Amino acid sequence: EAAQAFENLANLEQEFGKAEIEILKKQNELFQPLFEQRRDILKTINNFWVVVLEAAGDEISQYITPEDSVLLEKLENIYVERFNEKEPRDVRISLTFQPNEYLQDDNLTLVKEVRMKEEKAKDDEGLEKKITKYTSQPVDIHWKPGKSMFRKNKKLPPNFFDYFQWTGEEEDDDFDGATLTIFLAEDLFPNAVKYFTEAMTEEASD
Amino acid sequence: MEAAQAFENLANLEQEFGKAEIEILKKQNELFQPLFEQRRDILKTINNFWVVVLEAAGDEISQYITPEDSVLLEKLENIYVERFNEKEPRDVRISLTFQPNEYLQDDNLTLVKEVRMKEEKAKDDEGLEKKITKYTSQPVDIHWKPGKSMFRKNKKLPPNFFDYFQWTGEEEDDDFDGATLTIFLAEDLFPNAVKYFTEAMTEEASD
Repeated sequence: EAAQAFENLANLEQEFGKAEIEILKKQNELFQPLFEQRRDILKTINNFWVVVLEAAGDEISQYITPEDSVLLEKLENIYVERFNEKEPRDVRISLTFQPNEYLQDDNLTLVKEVRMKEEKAKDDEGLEKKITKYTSQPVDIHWKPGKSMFRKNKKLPPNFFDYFQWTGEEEDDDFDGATLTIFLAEDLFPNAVKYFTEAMTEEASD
Repeated sequence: MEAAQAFENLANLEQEFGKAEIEILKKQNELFQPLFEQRRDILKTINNFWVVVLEAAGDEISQYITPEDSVLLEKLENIYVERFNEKEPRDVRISLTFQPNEYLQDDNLTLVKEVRMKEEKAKDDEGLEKKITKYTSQPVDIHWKPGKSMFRKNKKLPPNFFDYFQWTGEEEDDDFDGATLTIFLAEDLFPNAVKYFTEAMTEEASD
């Protein structure tokens, strides 16, 4: 009865998937007003987000050059919105900057929209397999003259702002934007105050 | 400017996040528990389901699984994770049900680990309290057959998978991170078990 068991498991997986979306929607509906209120507070705390970004671990620091770091000193807020009603896992990530030497004033909010799609591809046996793909349109940033931080092309080591050019649509790119999206949306953004408070306690200890 | 007010307002908000999280965990348990129960009755019929899952779920588990562990786990018929404390959805009862085997006495074929939570405060070096979540658990005595105990007796041996049952979370000396394993089992391995099994069953050879 292996055949009947596995067919029943596949039916049940569909019900797990519907429950999961239901829970994610409920979670977003409860957390959304709290993240909005928190956003308005964090906007007043200078250098809050650069402290958080530098305390979050290798997942972020692997990308941060010290030129990244001086621009991030002007970062005023990170906000993560689950903007897609049918898919709670889609995120729109907004980085709001104060005026600075890298960005034109008309592009002080950098907005990245990442969409999550369950797709299918045949393996070497010939069977379809379910894969989760995160994809995103590239974001043109209106850099001030000579201050771009987009890679000329995809051999030079990536810095943090190359994320805005990551699309997820190239089995050629070395920049793992899916893992960075998940880290930003599920770890760094929800735990930001803890990261900041821990970094402050930690740095005054020395 | 006005940082004292900002950080006081953030602390009030953290309390509301905490209450929201508990509500979401309760809702999650009420939606998923009946599906985990139906799934449990199916999985008991599938040979080697859980040993394959344990070995395919990533380094967090496989760092503990030795070949002697693995032979016993072939007899594992089911893993179940129950959020048994209605007011604290994060407490878990993790049950491993075995078929008769050469390691466990027949009167001890279900291994039950209960892991509870303490939200507690500890002083940092300045003297301020900090909120920490601690997992703790009673040690579980297992009735091993002669010569087949899989408990280490001291800390020169690296812990193996069954050392989890002796982990208490109450010891500063410990190298065994049972809290991270508890969270992994309850939130990653158990909800995703069929996917892990199916991916293992579709793995290709290395040559």
